[PDB]
Amino acid sequence: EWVRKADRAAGPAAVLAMATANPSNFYLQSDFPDFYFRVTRSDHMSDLKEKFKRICKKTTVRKRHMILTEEILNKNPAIADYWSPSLAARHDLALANIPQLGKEAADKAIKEWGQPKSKITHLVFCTSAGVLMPGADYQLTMLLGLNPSISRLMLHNLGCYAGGTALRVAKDLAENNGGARVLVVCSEANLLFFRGPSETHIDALITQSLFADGAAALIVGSDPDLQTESPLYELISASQRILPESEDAIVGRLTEAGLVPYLPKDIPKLVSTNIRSILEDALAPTGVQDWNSIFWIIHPGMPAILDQTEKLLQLDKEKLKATRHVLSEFGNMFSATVLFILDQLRKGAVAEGKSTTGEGCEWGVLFSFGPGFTVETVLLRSVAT
Amino acid sequence: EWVRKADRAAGPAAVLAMATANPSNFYLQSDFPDFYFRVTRSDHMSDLKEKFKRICKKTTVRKRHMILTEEILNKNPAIADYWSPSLAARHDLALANIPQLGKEAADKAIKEWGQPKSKITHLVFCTSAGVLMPGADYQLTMLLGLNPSISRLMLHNLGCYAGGTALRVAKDLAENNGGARVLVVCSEANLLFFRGPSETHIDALITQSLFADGAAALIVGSDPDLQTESPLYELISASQRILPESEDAIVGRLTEAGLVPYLPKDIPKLVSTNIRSILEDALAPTGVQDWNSIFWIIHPGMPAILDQTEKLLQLDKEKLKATRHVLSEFGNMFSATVLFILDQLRKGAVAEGKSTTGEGCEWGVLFSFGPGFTVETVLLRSVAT
Repeated sequence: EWVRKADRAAGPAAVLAMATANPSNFYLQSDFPDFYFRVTRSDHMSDLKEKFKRICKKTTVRKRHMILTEEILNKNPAIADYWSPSLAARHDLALANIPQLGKEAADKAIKEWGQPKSKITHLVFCTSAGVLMPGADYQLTMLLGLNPSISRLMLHNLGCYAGGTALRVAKDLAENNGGARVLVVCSEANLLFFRGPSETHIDALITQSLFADGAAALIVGSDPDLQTESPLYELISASQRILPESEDAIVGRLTEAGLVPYLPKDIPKLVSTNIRSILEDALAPTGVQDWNSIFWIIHPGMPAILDQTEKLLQLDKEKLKATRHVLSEFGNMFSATVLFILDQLRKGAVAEGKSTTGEGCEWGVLFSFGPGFTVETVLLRSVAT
Repeated sequence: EWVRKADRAAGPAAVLAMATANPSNFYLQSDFPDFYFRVTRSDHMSDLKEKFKRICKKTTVRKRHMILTEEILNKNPAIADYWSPSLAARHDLALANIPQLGKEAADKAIKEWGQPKSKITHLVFCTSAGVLMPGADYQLTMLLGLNPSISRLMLHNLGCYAGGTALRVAKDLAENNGGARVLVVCSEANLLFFRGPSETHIDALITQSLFADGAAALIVGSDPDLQTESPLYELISASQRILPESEDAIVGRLTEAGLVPYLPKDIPKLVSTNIRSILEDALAPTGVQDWNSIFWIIHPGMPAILDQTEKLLQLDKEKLKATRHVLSEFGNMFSATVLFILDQLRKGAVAEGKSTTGEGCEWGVLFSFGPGFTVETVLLRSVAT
């Protein structure tokens, strides 16, 4: 069967531009334990400091960018406390930083896109760094001077899987509206999760070794004008799933002291048990049987999950090179991380001179996860270079 | 031009079922000032009590349903304080009430729909009553036993306009996915806004006279099976807009004591200045020139806006009957209110025996507003009864 266009778009949603941004301030992971235990004014609990240095090394993280400097923490000592009333102070930092960080990435993505920002018709904006009313989707619309009649979707506090959510949402917006151009911005920071240490709570300590700050911006649209627009990826399918027997695996309670995490269940084992059937469900319409003929983007929120997935599917240990690079160079930037990885993978494909934006492969899978236990899966199709 | 279906849907998104729910506990507005100033243990500030009784009368509200009973407030005295650390306690109440309230409305809407809940493929869930990780979208999916692979969109703290946002989102989900059935649930409560009085802050006092609790649930899908499904409305267009010169008109800061509002600009004057051009922009593809030949749903967050819009467009004073009924009987239930009004309008059209679900008219406009200053506009088309 066939129907007229009317107002809808013909082809699948395509990623037409991507860019990233980070706060200028960064910390090297080798220096972080000394800095962390100093500024949280917690040098005495030396056994925990030794635990943190062991934890920090096995993250395989090299540096992380952070809004929170020593001076800012000194002007907001409640943030450095393990648990003190500090939500308003964190949200004042989110208001001064999160939309601005999203604008730095968006400006670069619009620069690569090359079209007037007046053609942007939708904005999807995700952050777990601060609940603002009006949201950072509004603040960005004002800072960027986007059209006042843009269709916005503000996604607060979905957690680490919201990178895939943002693509899943943009896919339906672009494909159902002719001429629609969707600005996608995940702007993330540890502003709600940062806190001092306590031997009573080690879940919080592990999160202090990984979470970092950064923004990723994308332009998504269907039916590209192939003269002025150059697609990088095609969004072919996008799905969400709650894993069986995963109740309360990842829980973040928003309190007077910010976001406090809770992680009872063994997350690597949940992913390992379910990863294969999810992936071959996503690959079902492609005709791919060898898992090494596709490109890969896995949310590196737990580095062990990269290792066990690599060995379980017997991946070529260069398949996750882009994923491990972003992890090492930036840490876990919440929902932005998998879009950082999509960008690094694109740049490395161009750099090393492969035939496709997907490192020489045609098909690729993007896989992120978070509270639920929730998995977002996106099937991507590369573009010849 | 024409394209094949593939996986997309043919026709416009239609509302196929709606239902509402409220907490059992309610307060009559005539009794509220005495109850409010007693339980906030603020009887001494008698001048403010007289202000509150004047404010409460001109709301035209008769009763409001509230999770917060006298006993619950007594077990959480920080909530009754004007400004005390109480976010965790409010969020514990949201976890015990908001998904459950959404399930009461959803069950009724699924009952009217008549199809197996296994055919629900998407869930859109809006609330400003509590930021939960995982969200109330997840909790509802578990309580309802919906498919683990449902595509969810959790919308936290958009404010009062999220009723139109939820329809705008559901429209693209239903129209771009063949066979998709979208459960839409706005479950709202004053859990983050309730607090005691302070003569220093009268914006907070006015909000205490209007905000109330309730949930609305809808089934939205394109291409109805006209044997087993009966459309109630068609979602023809859905747009969002930031009003000019409205910076910081409605602001809600999420603090250690919950949500505190701030309302400097004159909201009735912003709406009055812009209402007509927005409405005739929405009506542009219909061919309607007389504003009394369409049915009406206006978010009654400020009752004065109903009066000034009525007189500005010289409406028949029965056009807003459904809108004023929900206001009087339930108060301002945040994003759920305009869906309550859509339901009341449908029921009254059937009751009084009109020819269309839109009170005998063909076209109708749904109009809600919130932080931005943001306006959501939905063009609806009724169905013969």
